[PDB]
Amino acid sequence: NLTEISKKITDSNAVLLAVKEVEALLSSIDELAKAIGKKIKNDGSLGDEANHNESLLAGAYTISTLITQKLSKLNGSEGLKEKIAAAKKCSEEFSTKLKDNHAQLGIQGVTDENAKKAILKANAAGKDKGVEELEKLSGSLESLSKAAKEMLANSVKELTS
Amino acid sequence: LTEISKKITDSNAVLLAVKEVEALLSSIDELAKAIGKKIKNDGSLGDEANHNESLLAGAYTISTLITQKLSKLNGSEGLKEKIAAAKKCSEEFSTKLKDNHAQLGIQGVTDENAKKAILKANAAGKDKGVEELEKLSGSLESLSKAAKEMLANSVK
Repeated sequence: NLTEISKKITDSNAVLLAVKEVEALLSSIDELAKAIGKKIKNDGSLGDEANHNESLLAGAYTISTLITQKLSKLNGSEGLKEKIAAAKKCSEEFSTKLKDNHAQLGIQGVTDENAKKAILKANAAGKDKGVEELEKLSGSLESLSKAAKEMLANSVKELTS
Repeated sequence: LTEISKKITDSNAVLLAVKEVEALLSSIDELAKAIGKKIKNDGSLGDEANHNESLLAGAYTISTLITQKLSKLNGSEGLKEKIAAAKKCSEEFSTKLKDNHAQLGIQGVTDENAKKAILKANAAGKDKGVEELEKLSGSLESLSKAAKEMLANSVK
């Protein structure tokens, strides 16, 4: 029956698209981390302008709460409920850790070093102001993403049996 | 059924890249709301004006991620031209940001100039990047409709 398969595909694709939106929000924070202590140069490269990171981190913070918000609305019956919940828990822990470090992350003149302990994956100087939570959230959304992609693959495969 | 199987497969992948590019644009909208702001103990944003240079560098590096995602999107006939158009718009957006480095790449980037670069519908003007951002957003909307329409005609 082609109709049953047609709905299976559209529903699997819709869940994948919803998950990939959250993972792209996460990937944008990785892009923000590249800009810590940087300014745009005339030639398109980045140059140093150190320790003015507060509004960059403020942007990273509201993206992180947008991640939690979008994950809170995903409740289908497909079977990803436990992977979704694990990602939402990680997203809350990341936002709470940022907010909890406002004395270094929410002042005029936030330093490069403190910003990197918040959003730079694999930061060498430490991970105590958000990075550990960011890495876990990243892995949690990536697991979910691969899982929803494999569901879409198996639904599209049913077209030919 | 053969025709439809390809159209589903080709439209899904384009939809995938587009929705992830649109999420990157939503991240730039969050950056725009954070202009001149800092984090507070309760999660709200408080005012701390005119230090937007790394925020703008962050928007800029996102804009190059958008272009790279669009440049490797290698789609089917009937979507290829809308892909190429979106790629061109994303390039014009990054170019306009860098061309305005005299206001956007200095120590102490002002709230006013940051808003003319990344805040959609900024009241004082759109002359440092917003016009290109609005055009890129419209170009992605055209592409999204065309690819989602192929999936619909495919469910026939």
